[PDB]
Amino acid sequence: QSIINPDWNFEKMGIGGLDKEFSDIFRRAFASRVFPPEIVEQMGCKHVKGILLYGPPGCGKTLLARQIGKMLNAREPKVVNGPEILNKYVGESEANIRKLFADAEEEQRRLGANSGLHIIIFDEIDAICKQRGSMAGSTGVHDTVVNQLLSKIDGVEQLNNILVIGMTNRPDLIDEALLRPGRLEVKMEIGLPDEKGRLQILHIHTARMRGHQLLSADVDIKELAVETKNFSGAELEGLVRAAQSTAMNRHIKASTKVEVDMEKAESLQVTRGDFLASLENDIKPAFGTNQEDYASYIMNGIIKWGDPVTRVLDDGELLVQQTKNSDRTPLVSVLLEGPPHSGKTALAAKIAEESNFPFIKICSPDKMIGFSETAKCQAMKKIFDDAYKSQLSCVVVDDIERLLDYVPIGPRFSNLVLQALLVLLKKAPPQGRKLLIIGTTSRKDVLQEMEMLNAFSTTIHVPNIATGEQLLEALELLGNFKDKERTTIAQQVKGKKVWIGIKKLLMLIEMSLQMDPEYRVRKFLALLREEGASP
Amino acid sequence: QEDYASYIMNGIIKWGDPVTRVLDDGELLVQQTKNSDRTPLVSVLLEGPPHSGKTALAAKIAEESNFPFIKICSPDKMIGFSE
Amino acid sequence: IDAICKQRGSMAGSTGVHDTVVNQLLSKIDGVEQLNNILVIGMTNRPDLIDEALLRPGRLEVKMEIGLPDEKGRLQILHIHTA
Ligand SMILES: Nc1ncnc2c1ncn2[C@@H]1O[C@H](COP(=O)(O)OP(=O)(O)OP(=O)(O)O)[C@@H](O)[C@H]1O
Ligand SMILES: Nc1ncnc2c1ncn2[C@@H]1O[C@H](COP(=O)(O)OP(=O)(O)OP(=O)(O)O)[C@@H](O)[C@H]1O
Ligand SMILES: Nc1ncnc2c1ncn2[C@@H]1O[C@H](COP(=O)(O)OP(=O)(O)OP(=O)(O)O)[C@@H](O)[C@H]1O
Repeated sequence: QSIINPDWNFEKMGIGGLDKEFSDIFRRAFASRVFPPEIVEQMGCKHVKGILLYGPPGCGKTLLARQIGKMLNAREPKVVNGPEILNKYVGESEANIRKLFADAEEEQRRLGANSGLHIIIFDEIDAICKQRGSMAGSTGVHDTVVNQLLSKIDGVEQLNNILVIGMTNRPDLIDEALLRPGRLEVKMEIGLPDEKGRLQILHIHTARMRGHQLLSADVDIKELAVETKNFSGAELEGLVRAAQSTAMNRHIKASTKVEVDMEKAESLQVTRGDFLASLENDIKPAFGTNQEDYASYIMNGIIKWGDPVTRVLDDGELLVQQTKNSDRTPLVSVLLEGPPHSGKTALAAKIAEESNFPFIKICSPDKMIGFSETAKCQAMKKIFDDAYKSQLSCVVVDDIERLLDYVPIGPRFSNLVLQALLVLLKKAPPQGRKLLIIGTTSRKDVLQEMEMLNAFSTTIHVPNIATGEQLLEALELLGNFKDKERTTIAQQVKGKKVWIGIKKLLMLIEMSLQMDPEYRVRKFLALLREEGASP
Repeated sequence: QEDYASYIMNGIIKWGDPVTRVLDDGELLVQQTKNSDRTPLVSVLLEGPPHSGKTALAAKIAEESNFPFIKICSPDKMIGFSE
Repeated sequence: IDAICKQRGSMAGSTGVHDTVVNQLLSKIDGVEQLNNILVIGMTNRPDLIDEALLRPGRLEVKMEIGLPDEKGRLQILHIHTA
């Protein structure tokens, strides 16, 4: 009797974007159980009896496990859902574990080489397979169970009709001894799909629904696939479900009571509008970008009041192009510096947005109020680790000076964060990927003295307003003072020089605007004069 | 109103122009924060020689704000607290 | 053997049976009575955690340390498996 079911077919499986992993798993697990036993005996080998999987949440682990379990024409697979074998009475946990393998042992001793096949699923293997303490005083809560499992999987007796599978999210906590090639040999990683993977996933989760004419011709599947970038597997299904629900909700109503129409429900259709709506406000990707942060950092937009803003943007674009289409330098960093209130964070955010990378994350101290240095180091480590799971990335560090906890008195600061950032600004990403880091600051000399400028590859300068003409141009662009007052103000500022940042100009304008209609110009001039220059 | 009754122990007496000047500059900031849209956050710092009566004027300005939420954070409710 | 045999006076969390087990094994392996047809073999990954009283001469004398082979060993290992 063949191991595989007579009618099994790959297309019925319903899996997309994991062809290579499935092929390798098949090759390493089942290839030896397909040809007649004579050749297998001649080669004198033993079948593998272990598998493992891991990855980030929502990638299709349980689905693959269940599919592989169903793919075999044998007994019904057992199941264990995390700590479901623990017990309070002494020694019962080990007896429970042993009970699982009794059937396989009996089968082997009875029928020998023609025995059947059995499967098991230690789902959440991490729950009861933590590393042994290996030290007196650190007795583990679950140690006898681990020892019993290790003994049974490969002990004084041999078995060749078993197969174990595991799934977890922390592959670095499993006991070391349980990962040698004799017990758990084949282990694979499940990652985020690619464009073709997303297309396949959307196609599989739509084929059926197209059977009964439930799709208008306005749905361009290729456009929908290309639009959604770096989406986990589950989120595509979530989007489709939400779109279907919102499309169906229009025919139904309720409010005071509940009722349903019967003359319109037979012409149900789903169009691209509902899809768009939901895509916008329904599913919030986890490894992507959203306009909320940009709206929070670009609150007042960007205005081209002179030449430097264009040069800065061009330099940013050049750096982005270099990192994107280069291979000898997979790590380039740029440091933005300038006087206070010069408006430097907004330019960084604009560059990051316009870069058009799949993944963008902003690490700012706003979310770390009152933390201890250990928490800050952990957060930075987590963010940088997360940034290592994409073919293109970009990270922005905001207000470095406030991150180091600097204070001129003493001076004082936190050394651990500085050491972590210094080590973390030279760690090349995993081979075959790219990265880009953009920083900001308001005190260049301090960093130059702490021996930090040898870690950054370049540097840009963001100046202030330098001449009355640029101030007048900015005022006109904002559109607050009209021509009549513009002439009077210009007649004054034109014959001198100014030194102010745009943010301070906005605040000054706002403060001035609160006075009487015909007293605004005088107070504005007085405030501008009192501001001073202080070169 | 208990907090205001506590931090203002003897009311306010106008002994000269500076009191009027301060109370008139406070309302300007209040109106700016209430009517503006390009600046949702505004801050002001009061300073003067010791024993000049700053807290009283601050409390009076806050009360005259007429805002629907006024909480005063003082250092006398955390005696013995750690950082 | 490490699972059952540990240093006496450590695992005291409702230890209904563990120290009694180890004491009984100590007594049985070599007590007032003597035998001449018993042979005890033990495999462990943590040599330094076993009880010293079980390491005395007459109970467990032979102690061998299995290590990684060398080039010659690798040669023999790969020759045996492919014959
Ligand atoms: N390639 C895929 N094609 C279709 N559906 C997929 C795919 N990958 C994952 N899924 C979806 O995964 C869902 C089941 O959740 P899943 O088992 O993937 O979560 P998980 O990764 O196991 O999460 P956890 O981290 O908690 O273990 C199903 O709805 C299934 O449609
Ligand atoms: N053309 C422009 N260039 C720069 N900033 C602009 C421009 N137009 C408007 N702005 C405003 O300038 C503000 C400057 O940003 P932000 O408030 O972070 O100040 P900053 O001076 O960069 O920071 P810091 O106070 O840390 O020195 C941005 O919020 C943006 O709204
Ligand atoms: N017009 C006034 N302006 C200010 N304070 C006044 C006025 N009239 C009376 N006072 C009294 O001033 C006192 C000031 O008390 P408070 O402890 O707040 O002083 P302070 O000088 O602001 O504080 P500190 O002692 O911390 O320097 C109030 O108790 C109030 O009784």
